[PDB]
Amino acid sequence: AANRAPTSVNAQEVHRWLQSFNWDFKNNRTKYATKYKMANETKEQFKLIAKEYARMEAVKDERQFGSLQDALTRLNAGVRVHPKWNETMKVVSNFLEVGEYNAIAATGMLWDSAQAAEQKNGYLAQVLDEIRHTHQCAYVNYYFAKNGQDPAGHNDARRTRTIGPLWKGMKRVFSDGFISGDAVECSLNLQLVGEACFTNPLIVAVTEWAAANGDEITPTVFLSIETDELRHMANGYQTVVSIANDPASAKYLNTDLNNAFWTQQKYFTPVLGMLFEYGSKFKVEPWVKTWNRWVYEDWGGIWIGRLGYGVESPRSLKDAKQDAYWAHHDLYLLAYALWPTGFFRLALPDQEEMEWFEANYPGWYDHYGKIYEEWRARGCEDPSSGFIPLMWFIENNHPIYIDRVSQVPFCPSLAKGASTLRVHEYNGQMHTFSDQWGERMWLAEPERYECQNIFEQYEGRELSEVIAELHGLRSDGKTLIAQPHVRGDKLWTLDDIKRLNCVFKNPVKAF
Amino acid sequence: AANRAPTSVNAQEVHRWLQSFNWDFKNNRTKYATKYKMANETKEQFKLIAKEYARMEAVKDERQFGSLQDALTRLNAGVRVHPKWNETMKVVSNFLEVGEYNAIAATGMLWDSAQAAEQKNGYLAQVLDEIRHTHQCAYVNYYFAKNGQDPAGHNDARRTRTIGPLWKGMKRVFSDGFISGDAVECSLNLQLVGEACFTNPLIVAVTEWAAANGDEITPTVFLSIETDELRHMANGYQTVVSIANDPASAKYLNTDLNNAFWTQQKYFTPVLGMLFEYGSKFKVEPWVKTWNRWVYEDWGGIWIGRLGYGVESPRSLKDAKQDAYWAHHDLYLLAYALWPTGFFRLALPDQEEMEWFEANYPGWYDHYGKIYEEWRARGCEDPSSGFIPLMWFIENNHPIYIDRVSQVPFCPSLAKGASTLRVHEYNGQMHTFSDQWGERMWLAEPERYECQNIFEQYEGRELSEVIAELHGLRSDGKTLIAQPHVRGDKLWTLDDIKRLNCVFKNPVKAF
Amino acid sequence: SVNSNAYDAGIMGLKGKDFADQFFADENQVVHESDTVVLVLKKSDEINTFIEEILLTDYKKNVNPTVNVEDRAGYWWIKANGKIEVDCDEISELLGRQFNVYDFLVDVSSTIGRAYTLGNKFTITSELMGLD
Amino acid sequence: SVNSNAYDAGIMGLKGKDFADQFFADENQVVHESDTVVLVLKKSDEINTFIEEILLTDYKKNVNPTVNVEDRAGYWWIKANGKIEVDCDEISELLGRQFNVYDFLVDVSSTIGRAYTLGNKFTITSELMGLD
Amino acid sequence: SMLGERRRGLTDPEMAAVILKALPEAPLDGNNKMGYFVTPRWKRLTEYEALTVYAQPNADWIAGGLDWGDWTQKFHGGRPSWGNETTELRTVDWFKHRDPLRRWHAPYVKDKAEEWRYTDRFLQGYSADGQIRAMNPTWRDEFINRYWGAFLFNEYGLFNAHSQGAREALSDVTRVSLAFWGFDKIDIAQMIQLERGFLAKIVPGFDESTAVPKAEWTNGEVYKSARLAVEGLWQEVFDWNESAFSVHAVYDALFGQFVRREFFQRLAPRFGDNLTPFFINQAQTYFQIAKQGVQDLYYNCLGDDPEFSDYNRTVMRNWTGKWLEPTIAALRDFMGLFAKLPAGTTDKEEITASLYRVVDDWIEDYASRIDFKADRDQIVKAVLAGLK
Amino acid sequence: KAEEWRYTDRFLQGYSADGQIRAMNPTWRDEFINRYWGAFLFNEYGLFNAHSQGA
Amino acid sequence: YKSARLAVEGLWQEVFDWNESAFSVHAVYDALFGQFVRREFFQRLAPRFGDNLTP
Amino acid sequence: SMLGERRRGLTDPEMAAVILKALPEAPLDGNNKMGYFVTPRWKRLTEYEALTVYA
Amino acid sequence: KLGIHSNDTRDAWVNKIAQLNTLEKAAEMLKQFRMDHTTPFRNSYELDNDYLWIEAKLEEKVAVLKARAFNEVDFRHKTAFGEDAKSVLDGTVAKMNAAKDKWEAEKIHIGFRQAYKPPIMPVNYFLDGERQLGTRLMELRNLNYYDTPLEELRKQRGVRVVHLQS
Ligand SMILES: [Fe+3]
Ligand SMILES: [Fe+3]
Ligand SMILES: [Fe+3]
Ligand SMILES: [Fe+3]
Repeated sequence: AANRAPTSVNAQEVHRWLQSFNWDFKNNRTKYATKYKMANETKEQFKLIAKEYARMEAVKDERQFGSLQDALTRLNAGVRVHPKWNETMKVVSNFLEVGEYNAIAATGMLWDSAQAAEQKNGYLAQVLDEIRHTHQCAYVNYYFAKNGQDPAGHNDARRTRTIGPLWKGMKRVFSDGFISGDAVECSLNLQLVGEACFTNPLIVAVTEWAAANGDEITPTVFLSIETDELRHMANGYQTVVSIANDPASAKYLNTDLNNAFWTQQKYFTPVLGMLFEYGSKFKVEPWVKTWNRWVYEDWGGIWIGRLGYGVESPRSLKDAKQDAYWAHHDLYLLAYALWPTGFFRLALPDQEEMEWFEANYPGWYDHYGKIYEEWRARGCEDPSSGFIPLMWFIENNHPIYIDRVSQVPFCPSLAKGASTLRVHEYNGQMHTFSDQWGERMWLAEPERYECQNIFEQYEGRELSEVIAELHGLRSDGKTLIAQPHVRGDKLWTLDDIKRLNCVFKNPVKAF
Repeated sequence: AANRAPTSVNAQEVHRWLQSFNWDFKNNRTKYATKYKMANETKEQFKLIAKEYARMEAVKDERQFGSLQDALTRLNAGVRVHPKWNETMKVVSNFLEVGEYNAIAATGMLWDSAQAAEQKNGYLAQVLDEIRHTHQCAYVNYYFAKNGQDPAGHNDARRTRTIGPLWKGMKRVFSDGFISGDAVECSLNLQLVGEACFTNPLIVAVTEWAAANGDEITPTVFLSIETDELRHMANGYQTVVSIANDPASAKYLNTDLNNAFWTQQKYFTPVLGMLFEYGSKFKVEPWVKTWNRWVYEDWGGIWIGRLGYGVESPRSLKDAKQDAYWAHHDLYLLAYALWPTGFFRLALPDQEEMEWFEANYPGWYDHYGKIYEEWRARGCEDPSSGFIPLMWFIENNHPIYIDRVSQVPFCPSLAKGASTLRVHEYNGQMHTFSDQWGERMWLAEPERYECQNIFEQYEGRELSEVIAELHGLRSDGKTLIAQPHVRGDKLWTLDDIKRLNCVFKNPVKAF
Repeated sequence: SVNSNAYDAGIMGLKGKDFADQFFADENQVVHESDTVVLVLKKSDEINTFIEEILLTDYKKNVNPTVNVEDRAGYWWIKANGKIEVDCDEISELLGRQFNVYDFLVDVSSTIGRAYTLGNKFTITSELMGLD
Repeated sequence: SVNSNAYDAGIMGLKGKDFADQFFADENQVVHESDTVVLVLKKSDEINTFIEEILLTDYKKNVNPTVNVEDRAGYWWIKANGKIEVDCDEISELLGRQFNVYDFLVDVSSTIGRAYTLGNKFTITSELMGLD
Repeated sequence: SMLGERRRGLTDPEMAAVILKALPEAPLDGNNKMGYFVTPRWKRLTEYEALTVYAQPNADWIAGGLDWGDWTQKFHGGRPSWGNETTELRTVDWFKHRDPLRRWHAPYVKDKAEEWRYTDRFLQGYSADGQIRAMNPTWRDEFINRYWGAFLFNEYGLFNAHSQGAREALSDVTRVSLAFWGFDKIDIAQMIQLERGFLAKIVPGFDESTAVPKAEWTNGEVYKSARLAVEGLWQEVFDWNESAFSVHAVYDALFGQFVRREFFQRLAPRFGDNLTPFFINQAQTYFQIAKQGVQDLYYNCLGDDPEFSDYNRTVMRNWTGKWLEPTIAALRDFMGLFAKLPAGTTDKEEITASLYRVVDDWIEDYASRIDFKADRDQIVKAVLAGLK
Repeated sequence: KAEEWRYTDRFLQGYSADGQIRAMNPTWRDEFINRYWGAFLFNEYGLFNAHSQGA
Repeated sequence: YKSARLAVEGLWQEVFDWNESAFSVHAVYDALFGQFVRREFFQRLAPRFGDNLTP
Repeated sequence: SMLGERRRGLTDPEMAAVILKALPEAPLDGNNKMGYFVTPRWKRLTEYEALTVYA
Repeated sequence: KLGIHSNDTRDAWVNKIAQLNTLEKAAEMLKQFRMDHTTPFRNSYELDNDYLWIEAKLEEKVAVLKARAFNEVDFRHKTAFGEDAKSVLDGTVAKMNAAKDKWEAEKIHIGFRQAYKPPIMPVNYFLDGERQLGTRLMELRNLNYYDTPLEELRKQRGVRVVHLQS
């Protein structure tokens, strides 16, 4: 007819004028506390508009589901996965879910504190992303409950969450450590540290362990989750470059970096390490090597190393590498001991695994291996025994404390990881600590950290009562969601926990 | 604001007035010859509308291409497939492709011969269906060519198929047997026997043998192909009711029915059965059982048996069941004998196979088995031998003929199926037929069956030059696409075919 | 009704000359009328869910006790006596998302019998519609 | 170059005490700068084709000899000295269909380095954007 | 050919054998229902609900919370992560809310993608068809570039007003809703600029620079009270509920509805303009999508709370009344546009009828639901007082 | 086409709830589209069937 | 729509050359008549009656 | 839980091993392009041109 | 009963909040409770397990009473004690920028929260406070963070050192 065929307005022809959408008025300022107040007029690296963002993600979902729904369900990829790993994913998925859910709120602060229009469009797009990843992790549990071998814990993870101390930390690593604090700082705690360092081993490297043990559900979802997390990094980086160019704002960088780095790796390191090695059968490699690749050599190398742009190598790295070698071993002792709390089944390290540990962690058998052997001898896998490893901790004078800061359970009489007990008394309340950094955080700011631990709340309570109040049973009302073994025979009932009489004590009462 | 929120007006609400879209006028009549004059006041059994059609089909494409492009490329499902099946799918997919593609034009006749408006809508939807099915089959070849162990064949089965004898039959069964003839008869040839009897063993049954041999690409595509081939059946069956309700039209039915049945079974039964058993390592069940299931008992009893309407069992049925037992066994001999003509790699039956055939088709070893053994002893696989199983046919006086009608190759001296040589001459040309029905078809309609045969076209030609002209070679321009062994070493070359100097001769010339 | 509509009822389950005899002579050279129905459903999340929690449960017990489904490669071979009906608003409720017959028609691979949709209610039957 | 960019480049590939002895002392308790880059490509049909037919054959051979591709379970781990730039119009041409950067980011699973787009070109570099 | 270096527990024989040997004969719980405990809004639990409800780790001291204990880390000063003190509205349960359209992320982006691609095919068709020839040049050069392009900032400011809400929202459902609402708004703004860019493409001389409509927004007589309202709703409210409510249940429902529906989509048809109503359709569709969620949240859950009904209603009249005046001022100020219209484009009678449409709609859908005694005649009158 | 079909759905559901029908001329409605636009339907329908032979 | 119906009846049922049908439909009849009815009548006058549905 | 009664050459260890052992070292042909001989209207072949031409 | 979401502590405080029928008795009880059980500066830790829930169940009373007793302008601009929120806000921020160290700052901020936490002060003014207040407290705290030895830091906090493993 009249002229040719242009729709010649792509996303990038509209995005060219997106920066001008913002006008100068008076109260055009952030509604949040922040000490970072340099000019932050940065450009969004992936020049997205709303509809083109939606299209891209729609393509991801398009291929993602259907693989789930058509082929993987045909291949029965939800059953031909493998029990320990089936139980492991309840924790991995649900905890990622809440971490990525808090990322939405953290982005809310990043969005609100943004000064460029491109980034406000970008950060709301990121909000949508973290909402997606939420629904994605939500979908993994959904699928594994619907098609898997043990749906219990996959189906009610969000309330059976509440019985165990590992959950308490998860509400701090990639969550309260993000949203509860400085707003512009979220460029560091959420993005320079969280999404630039720990998302990789936790979302990418887990898929390997998944695929090694028959899970092809997790790779399809998680490897699509991370696809979004790379644009996040680049936009956070731009806020970082703004900070480091203002002498009045760069001064806050190193401490906040270090405070963030420790905050996350304090829980990240022992919990993901123990989920990989103790929650699987086929190992991909030692967790330290995963930790040394992603965290130390690549993240630290290409990010922290490159910045120097006076940015310092974290002070707590020395302790972290040590935690990277031992913390995950220290923690499974606790987790397996406190097995009647979780929403998942746990298993003892078999013979081939003990050899694997000893071969890659020299000293493992003499310390950990013998303990598991004793526990096995006492009948921890047998409901007719009347034994839980917690009893062994008490018999042998081995107290278990919860860090007031990180919420990570620890046992200073057994720990080979970089943890050291500290007990204080303030205003008629005693506070326990497992490192110098956490104790420094509470010493300076004791009003941020008032989180009641499982011992303070369950003090004077009988174990089975707590498990039953929080619906830790299965559909019969008899059987527990948690088990000390992974077989489907001779499962522990409620009356088997009530058979023994484990009443909780607040360990600090000993002082 | 306004009132409620209807987008209301879904499919079945516009469809209510579809039948009123046609208006009476003089030339409102078919452009194709037809002896069926009755009225097609037929309602499309699926109240389809163009946009809901596209929607439903888009959803299928979403999951299908998702699984293909995402998860199955991650499981390497294009490689982890038994080499025999990798070769078989070159024929199956490409032959089905042309079958479906011809079904487009066949439906174009049904669309033109239709009187109801709802069916003119439905038959353009059916036309579109066979267009999807065309692109789907092509895609299986496309995928296996780009991601498989031997793209040769898959990458040119539209010009290398022109060398073979099996391709000629294919251009009739689900091709010219549909589009060449009566338009209102395609309700019987294309639909009542094509889509309602044979697309189940040809699309649904194949998926089982595909999964048995490590292929999860074909089930993903093919099971999604057949999903449409039921709206076809119903919308064809509706025309059948029209015909059976008209005494002047019901007089042609049984003849057209039986003729279509035999026309199709003549090539479908042997070619597909031999494709299953001699093209797979892992067998699902004997072909006679697959055949007895879908054809004789199911389609026979469910459609044809129930119609007695006043419909009869096919007269050729007893001959058809005989072809079910031996014809496919008869055809692999010939097919293997003429292996350089193909575009795919064939293989001798190994020991288990050798005794699986005897276990299920007793009398097999004394007939087919010892021929295969002799052939291996002659060196049918070794490029140094100078042997091709066609020579054994000559030496032992077993002439190979091609039907003038069905185009199916047959050797009557050896045949255990229902093949019986009949030779006629008429105006200076001789004609070979293998059955009562086919030769009657020619005797009544010699102007329809003029298809030249392999020995006619290549008369006096040296096999190497035939192969070389039709591009039956690989990237090197030396090694043949087809091989007498499914292995990967010591492959035949042009020279290996030129060396033994095989010149084609018209068998009919020998009278 | 469930082993009678089995994929391997007589003369299947016979092999060798046990098969050939009853296959080649002589009442079996003629087609035998069947009151049954064949449904082929593609192996996916929705189909498995409808089969496991609707087809085998309330339908097989309250409506059609003759529905026999068998596992194959990537599909379900279903066979019943007379007919099979699929209420897709029932499925929609079970999935927790919008689902009509056309959403359901994504994974119904094949049919032996007459199929049709009455709104959002898919039914396949052995009755000859229009001449019975 | 290519092998210093391997996943298991030393000290990875040391076992037991030989690994601990290097992981626990002593100049390795502080962070070391790296001019490299990490690119995680999610495994798919489009991406495998790209790696096999553009990355390893054209880019590696003609622009960046140091790019190392390792096979993990569900993804490709890629590392290189300097940067990696992907013109997506070449991927579009090679896929035989329309394809922009946002189609490419569908299977770009992760990055270690500062990544960005400019037109339809995808860049991931070691260079600190805005400080250098 | 090449199978690769790595192995899988699914394909690899040895590993699979180990895994298959370890498998049970049946599931260890007969309950394949995720969120089986979640009380469903409708008859049976939906995917929307199952994948969304209780995703926020709230404790029982926040209505509907299931966890216990205090937040693990808090702000400097002691301010909690999520708390009851971030809003004036109060509930029995914060997880009661449902998007009646049941949007979670996947269907949301699917729908928008469709709209995006069809927009592309449309613009290609409209340009190739040459329908630009049938549009009045004055309406295009001035009324589309300057006055329609200035509404961009209204939708932009309205989108940024959701920023704090994305951080302070007190449940998963509301958070999901809010984000979608604000995201629809920024989409509409960009789609306005999309149209200016397109016009700049097929009409030579047309400048797509935002300079002109920006100057009409920043230093304008028509949108001055509008911008004042936007600046206020955006950057002077700290109650995330007050923000969302006042923007959707008061300001956009009156001013936004009038500008889009009763001006630009009522008047563009009369200048040969099928271009901008194409996008306004997306806009209105978006509005009526959001409206449904806004209604379920504030009226069905909050104002119909069997415990905090009269409290919420009182506070929502407060906000309704607090923000009703900058909106009427915004409307009265917008009326100075009908005087730059070419003669006989529309009359006082039509303008009045359109005002009553917006107002009667706002009464039926919003004000009445919380028992706000609004007087349509005084509102329409207050706005018409600036009809030049 | 599926994209078009669903956005059409969303559009109508929005138009009908947004009450844009009120501003529309009643004469142009029950006369100029109900009768004269609804008759171009058959024009396109015949134009559709003029492809049955080319397939 | 008399001459229009006549032209349609012709194009549809009185042409056996598939190329003639398709060409004459899209390159002659629709490109003139159809384009006028759709663009230069309805989607040009409809907006003048408060109709955004038909466009 | 329950893994049916039918086995696959992709999953089942017994069959998969058989298939694996039977595989070649490399593809028997490096020409992985379906429709490589098909003329391309533009510089490069497309799926449209591949899945359609010469069917 | 002695549970987590259900004990006798909560019942008693439910049956104790169900008598406060006046805003002044409600607002002070809330303010007092917040001085008793809320911070690290609290007067007791005996309700540590149940204080957040009961604070909320007292907030609900104060809010419903404040809205039922106030007009539209007062509810929007005034505390439950009758004070100009804008004045309390302006003053507290003035007091905060006059603070000399991290110690003076935290007492100001915490005190502001213990006293003027909603439904006492309107939400908008409060979070505007949190904005400026939290800004200053952070500015003063995170300077030379690691320069004060943990030994000296425990002194300044005024803690009673109970145990120190090495
Ligand atoms: Fe995320
Ligand atoms: Fe992120
Ligand atoms: Fe077909
Ligand atoms: Fe078909």
